[PDB]
Amino acid sequence: DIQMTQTTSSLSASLGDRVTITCSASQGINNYLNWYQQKPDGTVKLLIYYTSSLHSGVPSRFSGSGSGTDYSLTISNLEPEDIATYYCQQYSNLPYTFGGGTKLEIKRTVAAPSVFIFPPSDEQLKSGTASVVCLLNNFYPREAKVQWKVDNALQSGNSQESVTEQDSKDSTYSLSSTLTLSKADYEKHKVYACEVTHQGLSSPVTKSFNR
Amino acid sequence: EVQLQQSGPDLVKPGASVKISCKTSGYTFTEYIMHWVKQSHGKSLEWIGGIIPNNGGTSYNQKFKDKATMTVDKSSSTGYMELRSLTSEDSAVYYCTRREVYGRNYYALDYWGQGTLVTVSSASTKGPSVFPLAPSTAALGCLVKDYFPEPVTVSWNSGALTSGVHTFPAVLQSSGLYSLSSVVTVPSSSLGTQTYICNVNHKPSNTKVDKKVEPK
Amino acid sequence: EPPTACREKQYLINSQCCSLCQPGQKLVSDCTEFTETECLPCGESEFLDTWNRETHCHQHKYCDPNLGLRVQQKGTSETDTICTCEEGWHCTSEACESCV
Repeated sequence: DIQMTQTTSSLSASLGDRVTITCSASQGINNYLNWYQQKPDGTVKLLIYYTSSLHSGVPSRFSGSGSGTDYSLTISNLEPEDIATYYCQQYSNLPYTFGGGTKLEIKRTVAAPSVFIFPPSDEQLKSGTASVVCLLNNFYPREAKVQWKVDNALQSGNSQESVTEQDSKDSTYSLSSTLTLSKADYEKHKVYACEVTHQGLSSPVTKSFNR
Repeated sequence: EVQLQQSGPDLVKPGASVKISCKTSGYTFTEYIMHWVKQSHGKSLEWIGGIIPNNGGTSYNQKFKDKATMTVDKSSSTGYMELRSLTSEDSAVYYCTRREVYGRNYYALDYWGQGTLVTVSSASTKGPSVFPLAPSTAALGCLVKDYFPEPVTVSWNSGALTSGVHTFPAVLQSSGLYSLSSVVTVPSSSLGTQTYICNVNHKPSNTKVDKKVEPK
Repeated sequence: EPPTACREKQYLINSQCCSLCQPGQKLVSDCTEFTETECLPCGESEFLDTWNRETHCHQHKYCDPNLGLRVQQKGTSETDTICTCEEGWHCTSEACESCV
């Protein structure tokens, strides 16, 4: 089976830079190679077929070189919506095989999060549970620290976070931390608090509420 | 346009089979080979195989000879694939795509399905509960809790609200089930003039829900 | 609509279209509905100068000591060897086999 190696799992670059993604084959494939683009939502589009030919919609920015065993996808003038995973595939010999993938992200300016805090719905409490969710909206880079504080005391793994994929317009992330507690304990305590630390705040930010 | 419309998501027990369905249009079904591709969560694309409509002829990656069976129904312009003898190695997204057979496109797989998520599990399905995330420039959302399996689709105002939206990835809770929030930023003033409703479908439990979100 | 006529760097067999082999390459096996045209390198001392569906590469021309000749330019897979005479002898034409 021809093993296709995309040697770089991921990489990030500033808008308007050129990026080159590499694909080598365990043996020669006489240019018999396509390139695919999987956006974050999982939709797969063809980009380039037979080493270097653009498919229907694809911008001039995109181009494929290569020969023999070593091939390149090249995006010159990077745009915010180029974020995807790029995959190369060979058709020289069966089975058809694909590269590991190369995930391309945007390097962008620091950007500080809007923060928000959400008390549990009356309705959810009725059912025995209290979810408190705190939102960090539209920030960069992805690394953010969130600490939950119940009447001023710091939580141990009784909360989980989820993070979005990079925005294809503003090249930012957003993140939700969710504190989940039995209705019981939520009645016990009064001050509920979200403390965000992030590379674009000089001092940590907190949001709070009462019940 | 050309489109390939795969079947919605399937939850199926170990040992069982499942058949998923690519349904083509905007193009002549017989002039292109139907190919099937697997993607386990956070991994590469794997080729399963291809089928030619007129021969009913087939090539199968050996990795899948005992898993996979491709067939075609030339009349409805629809391909099937059927995974058998299911284990959890098989929980994944399965994509269909096409190769023009005469050779106009070389060996370009040029238009792809949206994927069908097969989840393979002992466990019963279970629909989400859905709870407003109330506001007092202004953030609001709605929380989709305790469902199985993936996935869930969340729109706002039946598709009309999209600018501003985020819908986070699901996380597993210690409970065994998935949960996920979906927020949106709107401008402070519109609270009062605009109705905000998150519409939450969860295909595998026939669960839909349209929760309004009023302020506190 | 099996295509009538194929594309520039591809030929037609039966109902289907196939890439040609590259210069420096010979046809081994035609394209399938899954794989593409199987080609091969020309090797040491043969050449083929063209996008081709040919089964053998052509032989590098013989630059012949005993007809007044030597190797002007070494051939290679795309090219062919080029022949030119030894000194006071000028070649009988461009293609250069005879010499006074």
